[PDB]
Amino acid sequence: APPTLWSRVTKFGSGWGFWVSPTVFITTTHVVPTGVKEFFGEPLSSIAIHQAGEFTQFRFSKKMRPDLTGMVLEEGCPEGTVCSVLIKRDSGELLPLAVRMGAIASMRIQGRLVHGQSGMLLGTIPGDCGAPYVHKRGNDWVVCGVHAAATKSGNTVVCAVQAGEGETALE
Amino acid sequence: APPTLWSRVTKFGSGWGFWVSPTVFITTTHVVPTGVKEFFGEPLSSIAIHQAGEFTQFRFSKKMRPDLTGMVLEEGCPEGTVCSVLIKRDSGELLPLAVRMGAIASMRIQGRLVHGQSGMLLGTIPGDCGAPYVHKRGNDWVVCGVHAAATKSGNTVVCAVQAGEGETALE
Ligand SMILES: [Cl-]
Ligand SMILES: [Cl-]
Ligand SMILES: [Mg+2]
Ligand SMILES: [Mg+2]
Repeated sequence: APPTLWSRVTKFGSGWGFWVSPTVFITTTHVVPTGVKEFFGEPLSSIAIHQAGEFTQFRFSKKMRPDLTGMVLEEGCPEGTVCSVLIKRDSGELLPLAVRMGAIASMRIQGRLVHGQSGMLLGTIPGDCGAPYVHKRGNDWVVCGVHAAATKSGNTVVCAVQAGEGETALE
Repeated sequence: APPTLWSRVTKFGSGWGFWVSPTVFITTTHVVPTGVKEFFGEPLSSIAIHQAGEFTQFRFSKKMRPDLTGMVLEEGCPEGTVCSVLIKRDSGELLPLAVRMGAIASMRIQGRLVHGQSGMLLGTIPGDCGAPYVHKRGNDWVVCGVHAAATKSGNTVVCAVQAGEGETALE
């Protein structure tokens, strides 16, 4: 993952977010700060907030990261796809974790129903929630989810994915 | 998978079941015939029926398959384990399907909450529900689930697993 791709990973609330484009920001729902009246200096009313389960997407009415190109955001990825979780730590440390993705489905995790995709790490911490799952397609990168959960032990993680009905996912 | 292992796969209700031992039979809950007053000629009262979600286990008070040895039944298997789904078709055809197992979790599938493990086929049909997921450990085979679901397209399947709390599963 190149420097510019990492610059998209942003500290947000109790976790992190990812700039898909100059105006689009995605993150995990449970890290989004409520009680606030604005995000990155933009009033809530000037933002289109779409939240589906643990997947949250913000569309600002103003270019927040005009330096970035738009990049492709898909709903999860095919079974077996080896992604990379672009985890940033508060210290600044980068911890890219390779993971082979599994099935997409709605899973009951810690009481809440999470629509995402699990995967097997090839460790994560609570504060990592929001980190983007990415993978390379040709010479460009694609983001397909945001870190939403991990098992206590073992090597299982889950990235929440955007809403969407498909035949490849467990409905 | 040897002949004796396949002889454990038994037609049951709208699907199939698996003889773990002379007295233990496991199958998928939604294939179990209700309204009946007995199973394999044994009155319901003489059977200990344990059903947890889509996982059902029968313990008969009498040896039904005294020809079989007991074999190991575990709750799912480690991420990445390549299992084999011992699918039998009504015609008699054997269709062993290789699948690399994924995460264990409670998934909302077709309205119902299924506690199982998904996997990627390396196709199944409704009537296959109940087929055992098995894998070889040393010189012996181990069963760790029963077919409970499959995606419309793609290569995703799910085997229901017995109840049990663990740190490697998404709780
Ligand atoms: Cl950066
Ligand atoms: Cl047989
Ligand atoms: Mg997986
Ligand atoms: Mg899988």
